[PDB]
Amino acid sequence: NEIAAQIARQATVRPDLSGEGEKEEPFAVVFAAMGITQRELSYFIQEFERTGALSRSVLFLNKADDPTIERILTPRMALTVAEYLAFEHDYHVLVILTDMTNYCEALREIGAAREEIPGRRGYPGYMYTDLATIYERAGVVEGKKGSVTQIPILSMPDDDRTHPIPDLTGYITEGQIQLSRELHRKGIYPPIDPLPSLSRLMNNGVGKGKTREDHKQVSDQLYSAYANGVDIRKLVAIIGEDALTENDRRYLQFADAFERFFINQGQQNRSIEESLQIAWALLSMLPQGELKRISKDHIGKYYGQKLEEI
Amino acid sequence: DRTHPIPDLTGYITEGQIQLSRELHRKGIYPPIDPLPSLSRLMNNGVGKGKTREDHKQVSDQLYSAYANGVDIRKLVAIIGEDALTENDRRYLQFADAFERFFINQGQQNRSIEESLQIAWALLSMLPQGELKRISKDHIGKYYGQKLEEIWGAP
Amino acid sequence: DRTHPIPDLTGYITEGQIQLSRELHRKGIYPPIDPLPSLSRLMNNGVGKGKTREDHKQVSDQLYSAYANGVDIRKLVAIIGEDALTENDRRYLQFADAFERFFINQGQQNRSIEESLQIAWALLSMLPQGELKRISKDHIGKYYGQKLEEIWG
Amino acid sequence: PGGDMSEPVTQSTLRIVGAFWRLDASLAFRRHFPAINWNGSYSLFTSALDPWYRENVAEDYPELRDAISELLQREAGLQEIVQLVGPDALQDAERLVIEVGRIIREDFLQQNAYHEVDAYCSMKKAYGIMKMILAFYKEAEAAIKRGVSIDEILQLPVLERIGRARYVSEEEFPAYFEEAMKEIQGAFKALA
Amino acid sequence: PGGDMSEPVTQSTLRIVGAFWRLDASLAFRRHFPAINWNGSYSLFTSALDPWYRENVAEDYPELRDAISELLQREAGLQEIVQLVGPDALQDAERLVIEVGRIIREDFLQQNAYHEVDAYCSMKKAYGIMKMILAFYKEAEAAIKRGVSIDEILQLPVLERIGRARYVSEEEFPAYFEEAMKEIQGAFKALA
Amino acid sequence: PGGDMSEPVTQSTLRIVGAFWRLDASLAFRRHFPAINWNGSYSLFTSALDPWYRENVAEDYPELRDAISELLQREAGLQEIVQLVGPDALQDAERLVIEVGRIIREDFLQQNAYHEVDAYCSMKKAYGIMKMILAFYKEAEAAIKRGVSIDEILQLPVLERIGRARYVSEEEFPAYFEEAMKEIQGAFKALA
Amino acid sequence: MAVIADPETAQGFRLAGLEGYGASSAEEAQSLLETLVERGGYALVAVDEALLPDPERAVERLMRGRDLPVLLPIAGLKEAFQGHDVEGYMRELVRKTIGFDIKL
Amino acid sequence: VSPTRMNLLQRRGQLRLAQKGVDLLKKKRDALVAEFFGLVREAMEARKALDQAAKEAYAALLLAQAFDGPEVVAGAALGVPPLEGVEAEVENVWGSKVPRLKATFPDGALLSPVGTPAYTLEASRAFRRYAEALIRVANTETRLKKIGEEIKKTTRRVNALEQVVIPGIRAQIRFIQQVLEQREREDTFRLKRIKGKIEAREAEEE
Repeated sequence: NEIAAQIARQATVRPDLSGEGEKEEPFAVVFAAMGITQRELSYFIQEFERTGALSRSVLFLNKADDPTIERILTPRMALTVAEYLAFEHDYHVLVILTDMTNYCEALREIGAAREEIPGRRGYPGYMYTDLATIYERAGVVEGKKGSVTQIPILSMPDDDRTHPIPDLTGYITEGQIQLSRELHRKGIYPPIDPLPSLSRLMNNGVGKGKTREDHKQVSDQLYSAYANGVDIRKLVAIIGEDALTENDRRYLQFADAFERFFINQGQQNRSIEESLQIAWALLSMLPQGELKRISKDHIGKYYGQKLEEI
Repeated sequence: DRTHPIPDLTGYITEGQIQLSRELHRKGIYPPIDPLPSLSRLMNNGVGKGKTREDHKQVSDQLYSAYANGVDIRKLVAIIGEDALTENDRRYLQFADAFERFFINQGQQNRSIEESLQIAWALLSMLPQGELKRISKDHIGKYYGQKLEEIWGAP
Repeated sequence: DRTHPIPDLTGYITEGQIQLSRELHRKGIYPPIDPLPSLSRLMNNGVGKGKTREDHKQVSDQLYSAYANGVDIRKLVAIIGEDALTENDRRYLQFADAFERFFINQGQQNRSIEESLQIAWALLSMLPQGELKRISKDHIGKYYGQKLEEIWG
Repeated sequence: PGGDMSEPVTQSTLRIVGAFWRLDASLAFRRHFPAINWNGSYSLFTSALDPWYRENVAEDYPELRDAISELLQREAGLQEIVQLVGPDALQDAERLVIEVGRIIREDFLQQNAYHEVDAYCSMKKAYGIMKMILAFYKEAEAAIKRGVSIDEILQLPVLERIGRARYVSEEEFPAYFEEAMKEIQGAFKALA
Repeated sequence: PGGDMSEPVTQSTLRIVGAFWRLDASLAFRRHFPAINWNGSYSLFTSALDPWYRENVAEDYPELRDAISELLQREAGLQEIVQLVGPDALQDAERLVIEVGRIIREDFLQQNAYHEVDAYCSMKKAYGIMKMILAFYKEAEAAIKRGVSIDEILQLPVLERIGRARYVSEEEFPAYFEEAMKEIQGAFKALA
Repeated sequence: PGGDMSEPVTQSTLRIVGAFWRLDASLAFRRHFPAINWNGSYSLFTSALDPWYRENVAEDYPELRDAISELLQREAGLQEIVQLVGPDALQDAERLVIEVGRIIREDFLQQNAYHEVDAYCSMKKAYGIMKMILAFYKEAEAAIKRGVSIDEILQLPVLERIGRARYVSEEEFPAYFEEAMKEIQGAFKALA
Repeated sequence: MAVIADPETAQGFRLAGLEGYGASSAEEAQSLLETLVERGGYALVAVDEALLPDPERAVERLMRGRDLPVLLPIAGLKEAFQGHDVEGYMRELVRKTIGFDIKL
Repeated sequence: VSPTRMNLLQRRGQLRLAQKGVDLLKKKRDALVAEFFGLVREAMEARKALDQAAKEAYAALLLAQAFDGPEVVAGAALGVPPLEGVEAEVENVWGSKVPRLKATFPDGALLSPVGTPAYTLEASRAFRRYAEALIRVANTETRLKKIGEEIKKTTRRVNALEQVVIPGIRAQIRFIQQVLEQREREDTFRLKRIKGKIEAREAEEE
């Protein structure tokens, strides 16, 4: 919930860094709640109110004690409003769905009421089709300026990625962001685990006229270095030896500093320039002896920062 | 399997359980009642001063702890060997063995609660005095000291 | 899955089965018949003196025992490491892998029963003579001793 | 179906049978027959049959059988540690128990249904085999306590005598049994 | 659903298809693409295509493929021993097998569909990469038998040539492969 | 069913409840009451209730409570080391944190519900106890950094003062807390 | 046995009839120690701490499966007269063999 | 693996056996740690004794070199037969064999005790007892390192179990439970269908 609220507060178009520098096109956030309790509802209301984001938002809120059919109808209403705004008034709409787990539970209840054929864990056999009919309404239409972006937050039951809910959602959506319970145990916020995370549409949204020319290379190098650090530290618990090659100890330090500075950012609204700067500063590895998975010459332009913050 | 619906619901409704042990039975011990998994949820009310005896609950707790220690030491002595254990661990070994031989392996005998308490104190005497933490010093001074003769040597 | 209803009922109806092993197939062994789950119930009718040879059944039983011991020692090695084995366990491990590489892996060639029996005896010669507890003494005296390198160069 | 012993027919049978001889595929694959799962089998007639055993086999037959079952239970208990750390890490007494259990499984419980001799086994023959096995076990344990190496014990030819005992015909068995008992005593007195 | 290959659609599909390219989620989580589980996959057309491979790629192409597959098999086998004992406490030949397997993976199996060159690979480019890797493996094996420590072997500059081989275009690949062969020979000749 | 927090009722309950007090029987076995497990238990009302604490009990209550939580977390994180090797063999500062964790467990988390005074504890009384404990910890850290022995700290007269602090009546608590703060300050000033 | 230290220490150990080698640099000492191990007749090799602080880097190249010629570091006489760091040596040993720096 | 109720019970039994194995290995590790901490103190005492022996042997050598020529002590060193009467019995510790050194150290290697210089006997005896102290120290060090290796192996086993085996068995068990629940649910659905069809065919046929 905190991540959803923070994204709703901080998400902005950033049109200046785009090639087509202009005044901001209208941006709105449609927030849909499904099976939400009073406490989380109060949290969301206060979070939207204290920052002025409530002005550019339409909230569809469905409490836990509401009829079980309102949970079914809430995402439909939210997406209908978002589609209308985007494709008839050029609004750039970001849609946040509070908990699709509650929606799937309500759908299971309705299906069991109708006595249909069950699925993997009692869910109706058409759950994929219904979730697709919700999710697929996002996108951009040729010849129109508006856009619809969806961030469905859902809870993995027992952190099981093979559960029907996350499985079908991943089958329908383009990538996913995964929260790590261990990173939460270490006090890191947001506890986003980059190794099991993926964005299918990332590769064509970064580059020249979009973010910065070093974005893709930096992301690839960060993934390579963090994976190397994670695998070294996972082997150390097996070998049980802190004594190893000198280069491995560089990555362990890099991995720890990464998890403590890049991922652990609290409530900071880091700009993409600031995030890239922090990535570059964390890039304390060898300019050539390391950082070789992606061949880039932006090293001579950006490398050499000394972990300085603010 | 205790996960079966019948034992599960019985545990939901009843107050504790008494679990027979297959390995105790196949070792020739009768009755094959395993003390570690067995449990009475109302035991604390029906025993004590004026009901059975003052030392009943403490003696039972001490026997449970000592038997658990003896069992795990029997497991460990298989790999690390007899001599690698301290003296008190050998005492726990002997206590657990004599416990399974005399306390559990009762046979067709009808033991009054006094006889069972006396046998329990005889077994607890094998452990060193003062190691018996769960029992108050008064009960130890009053009862600790006897030796195993009621079941063997003088039935 | 051997517990699936189709193979389950077929096994309950037919006289044993020739079960193929995917592991042997991945090792390049053809035909990948792992003998442990296989079975022929009418084997005893067709083997023995005057039918194939006097030593056939005992040789088969000894081969099964040795292969099963080798598999168990493989599972042990998967935990405690190869160098932790005794000499007998090393001998059984070698018997197991040589078995899989020579007795099973025969390719598309045709072997007579006599050829297969002498190959089996050459494999059994890898084990100590006193440990072939399922084979009679006369058969051991008659056939034990030959080596794999004798069969082919 | 599929060997699933939790199947309703098997469960319904468990509640009315006086004995339950459970076969398992693990022994059948090894060609170890009768492939009776000792751990999963039981019989409720042991107590009622003891007077007949005392009258018609030997006065000490129930004690001998109980000792055999206790050794089997101990070997089953030790197998948990064996599968955890291997057989070498066990002490001499524990590995001796494991080896005695292996000897029992191989040359007392095994029975070839087609062998002209082993197919049938009279009660006194089984008693003789059990007595030989436990006498060897007691002498081997005494030797272990006095410092004889366990692998030294395992090389005794009288072990092969015990192993081949089950192939002896019924007519000539008592001479074989007396010879093997004398050999046990002599071997563990000379070899201590 | 959930990667369960036991579901009816997958099983009913496997009964008719001639090739089975099984994907793995573990590889895709590590950005290791194509993420083909080279152990669980299979193809029934390998035997029938061998004459075409001989006549249109190279006379010895099937042998190259067989050797690469066997190296992958040995690497997969040794992975468990690495996880159990630790990579440090195993022989130098097994370390060479592990490193050659990792090189094979990350330089031949791995393929970026979005890179403008690595996306498409003709048969002869793959054959050249396989030849490079096997020549390096045999030279490193000879050097190991020559007493050369694997620590400096892993540091050879030829590894970067092998790793960047897959990013070379079709036009430049012949000269790159020839100079890579010469470098493979000469670098290990410089070990002496 | 068996303490398994994964069964559907527990999952459904924990998705809406504002707090979870994972009661444990291990602590009550050790005569620790109220036997609440600080690990695996959580509350979501601390944040919104912080202003109420600041206005009603003390401005510095949330910081002190977070200090308690951090010390408990450190003690839990050192449990594997203190279990592999005894606390006596443990390092001096680690021994200090272990002892202060024990002090917390025995004088703040403990509560005798059968007592005439301690059965109920006001927020101000808890604040005073926690402030005394943190004063002790900071003074002990300062003393250790300047070369005192751990057993010297383990026997100061202020320890029993903090122990008896929770048995004082509500009206006697303020003066007792003030005098115990003065006692701890003067005592740790006396130590070199 | 054998001792590999400065020539003075080697001569002093020769006074006991023990093999001695005089080496002033680590690489020469390691090279000659390899030949001594290849000889393998002696059951113990003692090396100067100031010469080879970590002879473990050189023991493992030979005698891979066999440990009869066991070797330990010893303080050279030149610094032995000054004094030896026994407690730091034991602490670094327990770190090398356990890895928790658990002392006192 | 085959999802069946019997197989599920087998997996649960394997999990409990694995947990008991983890606990047993932890007990073994604690015992080995106690033995190791006894042996480290013993080896420290041996180290101190070796330090004193080395100090006095060095002082004795310096006295001999001051009061006796280098050529003379060189001849004394050459004349004395080498003390090669050494061996290492295969001591058995915790199931592992280690070499336990022991020295014969004959006194027949001495030549002319009163014919030697004034400070030759002192240096020789100091170096001899220094050598035997060194042998004792080597024994302590090798035993300590073997115990440390055993402890590291036990920790490897415990960590491997708790980290990859128990979670794996738990995942297998939960997968099997899900499969069995799915089969039960499908059976329930079919039972409902047949009961409904009985009601329909009995009602419509009347």
